[PDB]
Amino acid sequence: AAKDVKFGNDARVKMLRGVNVLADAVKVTLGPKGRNVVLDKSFGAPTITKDGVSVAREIELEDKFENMGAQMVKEVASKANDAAGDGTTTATVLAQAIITEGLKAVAAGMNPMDLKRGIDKAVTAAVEELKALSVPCSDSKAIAQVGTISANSDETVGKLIAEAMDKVGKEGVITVEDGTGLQDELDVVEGMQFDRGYLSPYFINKPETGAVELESPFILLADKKISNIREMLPVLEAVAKAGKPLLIIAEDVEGEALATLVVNTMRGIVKVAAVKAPGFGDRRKAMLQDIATLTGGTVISEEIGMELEKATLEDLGQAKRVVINKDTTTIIDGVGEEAAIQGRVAQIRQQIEEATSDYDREKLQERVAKLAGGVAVIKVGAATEVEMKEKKARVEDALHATRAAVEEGVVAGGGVALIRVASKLADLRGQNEDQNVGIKVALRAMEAPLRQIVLNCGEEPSVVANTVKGGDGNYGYNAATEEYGNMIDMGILDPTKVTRSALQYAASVAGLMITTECMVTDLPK
Amino acid sequence: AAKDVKFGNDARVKMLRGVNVLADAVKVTLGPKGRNVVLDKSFGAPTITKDGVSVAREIELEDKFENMGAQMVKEVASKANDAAGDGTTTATVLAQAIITEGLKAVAAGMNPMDLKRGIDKAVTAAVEELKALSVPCSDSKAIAQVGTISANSDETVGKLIAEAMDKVGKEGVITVEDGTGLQDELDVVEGMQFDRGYLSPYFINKPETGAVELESPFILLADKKISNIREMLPVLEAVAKAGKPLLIIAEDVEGEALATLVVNTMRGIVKVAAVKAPGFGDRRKAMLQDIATLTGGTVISEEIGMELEKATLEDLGQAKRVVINKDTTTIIDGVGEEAAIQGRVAQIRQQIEEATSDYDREKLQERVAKLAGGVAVIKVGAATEVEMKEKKARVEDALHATRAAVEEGVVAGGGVALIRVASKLADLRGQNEDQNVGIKVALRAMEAPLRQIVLNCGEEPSVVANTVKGGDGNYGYNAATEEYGNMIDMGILDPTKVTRSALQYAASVAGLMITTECMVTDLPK
Amino acid sequence: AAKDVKFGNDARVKMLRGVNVLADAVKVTLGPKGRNVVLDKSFGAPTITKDGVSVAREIELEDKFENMGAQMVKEVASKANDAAGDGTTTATVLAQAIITEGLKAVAAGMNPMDLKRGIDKAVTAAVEELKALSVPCSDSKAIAQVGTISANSDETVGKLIAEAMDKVGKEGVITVEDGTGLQDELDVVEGMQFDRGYLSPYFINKPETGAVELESPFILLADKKISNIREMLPVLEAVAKAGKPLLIIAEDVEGEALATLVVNTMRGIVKVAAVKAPGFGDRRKAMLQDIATLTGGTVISEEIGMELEKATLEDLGQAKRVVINKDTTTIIDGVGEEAAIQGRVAQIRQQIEEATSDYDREKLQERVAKLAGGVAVIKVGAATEVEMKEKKARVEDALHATRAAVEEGVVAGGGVALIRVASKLADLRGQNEDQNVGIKVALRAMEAPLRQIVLNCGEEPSVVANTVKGGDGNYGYNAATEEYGNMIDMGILDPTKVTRSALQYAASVAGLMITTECMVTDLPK
Ligand SMILES: Nc1ncnc2c1ncn2[C@@H]1O[C@H](COP(=O)(O)OP(=O)(O)O)[C@@H](O)[C@H]1O
Ligand SMILES: Nc1ncnc2c1ncn2[C@@H]1O[C@H](COP(=O)(O)OP(=O)(O)O)[C@@H](O)[C@H]1O
Ligand SMILES: Nc1ncnc2c1ncn2[C@@H]1O[C@H](COP(=O)(O)OP(=O)(O)O)[C@@H](O)[C@H]1O
Ligand SMILES: [K+]
Ligand SMILES: [K+]
Ligand SMILES: [K+]
Ligand SMILES: [Mg+2]
Ligand SMILES: [Mg+2]
Ligand SMILES: [Mg+2]
Repeated sequence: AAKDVKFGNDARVKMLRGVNVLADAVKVTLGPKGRNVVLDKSFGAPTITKDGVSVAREIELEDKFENMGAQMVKEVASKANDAAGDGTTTATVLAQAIITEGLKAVAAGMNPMDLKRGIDKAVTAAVEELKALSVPCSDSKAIAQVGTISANSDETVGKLIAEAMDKVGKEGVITVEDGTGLQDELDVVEGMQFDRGYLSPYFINKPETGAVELESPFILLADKKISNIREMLPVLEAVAKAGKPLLIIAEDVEGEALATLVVNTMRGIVKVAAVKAPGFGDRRKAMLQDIATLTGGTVISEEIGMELEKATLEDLGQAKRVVINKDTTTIIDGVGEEAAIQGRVAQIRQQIEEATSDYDREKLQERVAKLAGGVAVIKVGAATEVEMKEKKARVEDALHATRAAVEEGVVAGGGVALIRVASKLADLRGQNEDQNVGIKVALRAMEAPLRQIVLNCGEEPSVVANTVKGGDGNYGYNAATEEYGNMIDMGILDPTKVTRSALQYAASVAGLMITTECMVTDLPK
Repeated sequence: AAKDVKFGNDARVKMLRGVNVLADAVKVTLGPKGRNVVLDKSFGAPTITKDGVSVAREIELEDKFENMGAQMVKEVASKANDAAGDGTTTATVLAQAIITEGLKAVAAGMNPMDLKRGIDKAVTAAVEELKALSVPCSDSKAIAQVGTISANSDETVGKLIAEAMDKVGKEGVITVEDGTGLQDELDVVEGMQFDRGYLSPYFINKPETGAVELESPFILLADKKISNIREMLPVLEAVAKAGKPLLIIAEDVEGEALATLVVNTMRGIVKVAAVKAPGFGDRRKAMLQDIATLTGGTVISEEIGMELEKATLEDLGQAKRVVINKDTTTIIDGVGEEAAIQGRVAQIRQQIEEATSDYDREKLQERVAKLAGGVAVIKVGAATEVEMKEKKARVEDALHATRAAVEEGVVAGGGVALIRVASKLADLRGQNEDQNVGIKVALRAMEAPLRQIVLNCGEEPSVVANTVKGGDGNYGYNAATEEYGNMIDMGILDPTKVTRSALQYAASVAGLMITTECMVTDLPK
Repeated sequence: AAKDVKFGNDARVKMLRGVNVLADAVKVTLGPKGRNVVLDKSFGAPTITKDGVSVAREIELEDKFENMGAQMVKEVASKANDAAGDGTTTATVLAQAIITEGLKAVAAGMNPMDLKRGIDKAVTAAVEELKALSVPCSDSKAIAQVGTISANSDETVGKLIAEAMDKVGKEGVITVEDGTGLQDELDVVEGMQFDRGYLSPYFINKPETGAVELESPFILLADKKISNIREMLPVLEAVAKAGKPLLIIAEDVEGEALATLVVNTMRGIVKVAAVKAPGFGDRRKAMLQDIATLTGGTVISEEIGMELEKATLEDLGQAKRVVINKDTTTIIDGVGEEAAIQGRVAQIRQQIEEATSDYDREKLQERVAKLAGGVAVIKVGAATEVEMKEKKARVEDALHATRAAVEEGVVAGGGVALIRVASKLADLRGQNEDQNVGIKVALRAMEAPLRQIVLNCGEEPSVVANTVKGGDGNYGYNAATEEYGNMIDMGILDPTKVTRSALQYAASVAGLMITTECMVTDLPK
């Protein structure tokens, strides 16, 4: 259709309008005392919320240019959260401020690339300063403590995290599940976690966690591309009985087979999940055979001349639970017999011993760790169902943030480590006087998280940031209690990965936003 | 229906509005440091691009005549890229400059024909100057260097290309495929490349490459016109089993059979591709018999009285891989047995010895080249899949640019070769005061590529081109590094074919652009 | 429904508006250097053309009456082209000019019949002078020269055409077909050409030629009216096998059978062509029997009482090729055996010897000439198929123009012959001052073809016509090469039939609407 074409600043003004609408509706919730937003529903009582994510998801703009600006900020804030694990509203504040400063520098008629260079060098130096302020969180004590902070001072969650850390390793596979009574059960079973997510988005059945969860599902151990549903009618019909789900793990499942499987899923005939087989080429068949060994199934490949029409449930591997994430399929307690798994582990271990290549050594180490270390199974015990589910979700959140704490340490939260970075980087100067202003674009806009936190708390952002500036290291301000101090002591920590990803993605979107010289959109007809 | 009939410069101005919208949205991305253009998507995250082609694709104008000008200029820029292999945004800039100058010359009330003559003679002399400055790139070292430069300083791609042309000749068939692990495998198999593409656009299944690729496909060696589906149904039914594709290599497939095949394709019943038999008349059946020999098939001709109703899989030829381009079907590793290949090669070599006509002699040489020279197969190996695919794409791009470099040599890139040409053609005069203007219309577009490149780089284009002029030969200005020097020294090269085709098609669109005295289009109701 | 009734000059102004729009869009392309017309397309790059016919075709006007004027002026231009063989733009210019001044004179109030009389007498004297100026092209030398000139300096085409007239006679049936290699093959086979075209437009399978072409077709030799499909189903079922088309050469086919056959054609079940039997009454039966003997078929007539239900392929006649034009069906190499053809020729020859009526004997000579002279087959040989097709098209064009030259001689081309005629007819006086103005209206438009040719060539029409007038006989001006001289020397020839038909049809349409005093159209709701 006919396109509405814009160039440079006419794009930038409306994109920044989208930026500012999104961030203004979002940031009113930043911090422990965020303000209320009443997001309408088509019927009945609406929802009053104090979270930036919730308001952000309900922000849409009828104008396409403002919509593009809002979306490009929203997706990059999501990127910051994803590489971060937290700080979506913090990342939104960072993004809006840095983007606004960069664009307003641009609209003066001044070089976009020099602003991008200055902001980039500022954010690199800020990452360096945050890393210097980063105190590592690697031992089990700091793991549990950060698990409490991320779980809102919930100590039992930190204990479960550390116990899984000790059982399957901190890099090991950890899953938290439903319990039976009031007892929290953590145990290690023969499992795996290979980086292969759902092939089609319609296979997800649990919106609460956003992962594919199946109870006693058969897994399709097919080492070939799936091209005809006719290969699946016997298998699908066999799975249809007894009310048990099916997992598809294969080289690839083509379009019509995916469509038929998805149709069978919403229509309630057969519940089936499809993910790609881990690895590719030579490694894919080996890892699929490892999956078969851990799950007690048979790999179906055209190399052995095995056809999917002549595929029964025995060839399909079986597990107690299989968890499929966005890009990860975790098979928990595969019914593959223990001695079979251990014999496969030993065989690939002699493969390690015969591995004369460093890449072969590393891939075989990964394979043995995944096949033998198993998965950490956490069961949530509670009196009723709701508290069980909510504490499971809290365990998930604390695990996610503690993983970032392990990866990169923690810094004093509440934006005060960012105030440290602003205080420490007052000396940064760029290759151009245009680059210099780009540096202070990232610097002042990085004390903005604390400032919006305190503003939402109803207190004064400026005196808080200034008093933190008077302090040093991890000295800061407790916004919930409206009291200053070092928030290592008063338990306000943001993992260094969180803030680093937030600032880096704010810089990335700002730099992409600076050098935007043309715009195209559809006509609003 | 009712038509919008216009004339002359009233057409030309809407033409030029289309030209200028296209070029303004496109050229902001020209050069190594192109600026960001954010292309709207109807949903979610928009697309931020720094490539002129991507922006040109999303340029549409609601008015009929502006979209008319934009479409013909976009098409001619595509022409320049196709006869060029690169410089799509460069060709767009050149076309915009020459088109605008010629149209503004016409609207003054002065003859289109003499502008055509002057522009044509200027562009001929400019091609002459570019050829004179062109340094041949035909030895292996310059081939590798140019493939490296076009592959963005990637030597291994150029080395694979050089090995492929060492194995099958530089005129031989070079193909790149997926590998198993991380190794680059180069080998030669029994295959051919005949200039016959897909019969219908809906047979393409890989939008990334825009070619029809099938794994172990059966080919329909029918030396007859295809008119009734009743001849085709048994073949399609036989192909339906085992999930293998089908290729149709015949004289012609009529509308209804092709439509039925296309229906089968999107319905997913049978994946079938149809291509025309190479050659025509007497040579077509001989080349089809060669295809059968290399694919181990049987030619089905009405001359021998063979019908497609009685056509089984045995009569169909088989190859490991068959690649169908836009106008080229390349058979790779046809199962036609090697001794059969050598026997057919010996027979056609005897025909070479018995060839008494130069046309028949050259047809026999091209047939022996296709049959026995084989195809060069380059496998791209990588640790993962995404980098595997991007390395394959970079190999394709370096192949495309290196082929042009071999064909016509290379010139100092960055737009400085055209600056050389413009400086050397300051002496050119036309046969008229008007024809002098036509020359200056063509000549002044020469610095425009460099100038847009440097402007997009955020730097000044003017004394850049001026210092290029002060320099000699290949001296110029490095745009990405913001430095001066020599392209042959600092490695910014553009094939002579690229720039020659860009300039020639800019001239051609200018000539058609100038001399148009009437319009027809539908009413905008 | 309600009608919009209009009278006289208010009709003539809408006439002339359509006339002038059509011709102004058409004539910008007249001559060897016609200007471009970018016919804006619905999608993609628009169509750029330098032909008056092409611009004429897409000239449609939203108002009923302006489109009306465009419609009959386009009609008359096509009429002059068809009765001419060339000069669609010349006819358009002449029609527009004579219509314009005739309609203006009528709107001035001067008599319609006297304007018509003066214009008619001017144009008949113009035809007289053009005939006097026409130099005949009857010799094989002039035939070859005219074929070369009309084929744009191609002597090989002229030689092939001359050989065709030398082998089958210039009144014989000449058809050009596809070649096998590079050899131009001329041969004679057994066929007739009878002035009977396809019954329905939907049977045409070659839009490029606008004639129904069938390869080895069965022909239905039914000497009866076809009203019920129930007689036609068995014939269609028999023809459907082996993928061969059917020709219906019958007395009459009513609506139901024809519609069923047409539906069968677009549905792609059976390709069917229907042609009326040549002649009427008694002669139709004899000519159908001649066709049967030519194709080895059997006449199916109700007089013998044989029906189409029991009509098999044996009763159907067979020919190697049957060409069905708009009002002509040419059967080429009918499989009717040569001795049968010669026996029928001898029988019709003795009928000639027994003929006692001049009309009867003339029909007898027509029958013997068509049956025994056969059809001439010319094969176009070329290295590639596309150049083969364009050479075949140029052969057809040179054939038509040479036939026109043989029919009415040749005149000095470039539009100088009408200049000669206008110079010679300056003395022509009418029966009235109105008829003198009627004479002057046709006289002045004579130089308009040359003037438009030279204008589009970018040169000076006035000085060209002046130097033509200063010269004598065939002295003129080369518009493409920008040179004066004798047109016979520079090989610029137009058939006298072309210009005569153009001017005569221009006068016809002008005088027709000159005498128009009422007009009705439908309301534009
Ligand atoms: N009591 C507190 N004092 C100071 N800062 C706090 C306090 N509680 C939370 N914060 C800070 O506020 C931020 C939380 O903001 P929030 O509204 O949760 O946005 P998001 O959901 O995107 O993280 C964290 O980065 C944290 O450092
Ligand atoms: N470092 C550099 N210095 C000077 N010129 C460069 C440099 N890098 C690329 N170029 C020039 O920029 C052009 C690339 O422009 P590009 O954006 O790719 O347009 P297109 O896609 O139409 O080729 C090339 O012709 C090359 O000569
Ligand atoms: N070199 C030339 N010099 C003068 N007249 C020419 C030359 N070439 C072609 N012509 C004239 O131009 C006319 C061609 O017009 P054309 O565009 O074919 O109109 P149409 O399609 O209606 O015949 C011919 O009648 C011929 O007399
Ligand atoms: K909050
Ligand atoms: K670029
Ligand atoms: K023309
Ligand atoms: Mg948070
Ligand atoms: Mg390029
Ligand atoms: Mg003509």
